[PDB]
Amino acid sequence: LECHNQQSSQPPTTKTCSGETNCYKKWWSDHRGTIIERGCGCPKVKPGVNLNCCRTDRCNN
Repeated sequence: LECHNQQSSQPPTTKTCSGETNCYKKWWSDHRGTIIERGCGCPKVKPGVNLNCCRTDRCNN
């Protein structure tokens, strides 16, 4: 299973999930801009931050 590892508006990327079978996508706003952090797995984010987990390849794009 592949999950996007691209940050912010940066170039769309992907990475192989090891031991994981879900893709997560984190994104939030800041005084500097909207930060976006994606990767393999389904980690936990703090209050205010957005997170989306799915069981689809490059679903966390």
